[PDB]
Amino acid sequence: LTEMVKKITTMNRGEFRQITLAGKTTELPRSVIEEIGRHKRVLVLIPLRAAAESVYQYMRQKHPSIAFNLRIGEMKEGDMATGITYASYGYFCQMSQPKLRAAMVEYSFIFLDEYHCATPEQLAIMGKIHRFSENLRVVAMTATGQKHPIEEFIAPEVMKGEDLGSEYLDIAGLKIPVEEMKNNMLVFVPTRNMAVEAAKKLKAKGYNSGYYPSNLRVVTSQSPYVVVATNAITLPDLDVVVDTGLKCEKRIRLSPKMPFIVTGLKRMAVTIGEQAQRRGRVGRVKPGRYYRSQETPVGSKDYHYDLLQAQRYGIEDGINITKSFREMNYDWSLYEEDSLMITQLEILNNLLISEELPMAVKNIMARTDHPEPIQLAYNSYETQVPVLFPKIRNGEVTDTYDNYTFLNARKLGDDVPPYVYATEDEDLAVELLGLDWPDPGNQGTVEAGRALKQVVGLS
Repeated sequence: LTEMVKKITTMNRGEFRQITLAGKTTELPRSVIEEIGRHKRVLVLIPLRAAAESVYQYMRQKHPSIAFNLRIGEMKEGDMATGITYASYGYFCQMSQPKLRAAMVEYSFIFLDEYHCATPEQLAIMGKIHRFSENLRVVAMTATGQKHPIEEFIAPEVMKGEDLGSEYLDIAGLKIPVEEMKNNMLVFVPTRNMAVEAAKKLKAKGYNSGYYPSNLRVVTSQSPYVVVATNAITLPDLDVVVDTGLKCEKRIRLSPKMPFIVTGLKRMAVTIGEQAQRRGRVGRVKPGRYYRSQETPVGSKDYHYDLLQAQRYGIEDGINITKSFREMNYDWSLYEEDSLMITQLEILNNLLISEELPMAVKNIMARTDHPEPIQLAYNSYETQVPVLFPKIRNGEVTDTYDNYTFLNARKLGDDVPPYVYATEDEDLAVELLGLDWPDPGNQGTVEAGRALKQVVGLS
């Protein structure tokens, strides 16, 4: 739209704008560049590398009159490319704060696409560029298809040992009318284990069930079908959706007792948006039915675990990513905030960067397949030796261990390490084995804990 372009094109350096109107990532920057001029540099940040590639490919074909650039690999030295530059946020994560600023200042406009995804690279770049925001023109964009009526239902929860008539059946803990099994059903469940258990039970009852891609084609090719899936992106002639309203997602637990940081998957409610995408699977080609649990959706994505992961990208430059997030969010108002949480996270982020990271640790983090390398960085403040904790199966300690590369790790044994950062399954092992986590062993960790106690107190 013309008015929006006029508004963005008149922005002065140091200004920020938030847009919701869904052309977006394609037609909005295109219109802006045609207005500002073809030779002016315009940057469009996209979360996924493959997504950035897709747009670049599409746009260069569609508009030959405008120049397009793709930035998803290695750093282009002295990059001065003229058209619209489509880049991943991770592309800019490679650069030092001075280098990043030098690069960023050259673009006339910077477009932040799909900021609601809140990936660690995304959170780090937003916080980092905001540091020199006075020098930029930043535009944050978001998009926050039913052709037939959707009938909505609240399915009651099936109680343990409840005897449903010949009229109802258990669909992932929800009481669904049996007459619904004559239709094409999609069931949303939080876990992979539940998708398999729900599918296998329905198959045993005689239903054409499958779980979640080529091995679903055998199910979906015959109707009626029932497909049990976790949060996903074919499903022909879909009639009904059964939504558990739940998802499995990483979460953080902050405490003044060490380990101060505890992370892992936890079952939680989906967001309003997620629920809308789940209900949106029906009413597209024919009428639909949507059965939801009594579970209330949350308003927004919990970015805390990703914020903690983002902190890594500020280590080399000695930047506190949480402080940067907070300062940025104040000016830009993109995300909801939990002030106690951000405070705690900032106290720990100061610890993370309080000292130069040991070369040994720096080198392990670079090469390891370990899913949370930041754990190594935080723990370096107390220990240099990574510890292999026994794996938890069902709710019991086993003799299985995760084998991550380049760790030079040691088995837990009876020796609990002084971890600053632990996983839910590491903490569980400690408790199940009747062992205790050590208390802070140095001024740094001691004061960090004292500061944490203090905040939870004034909370």
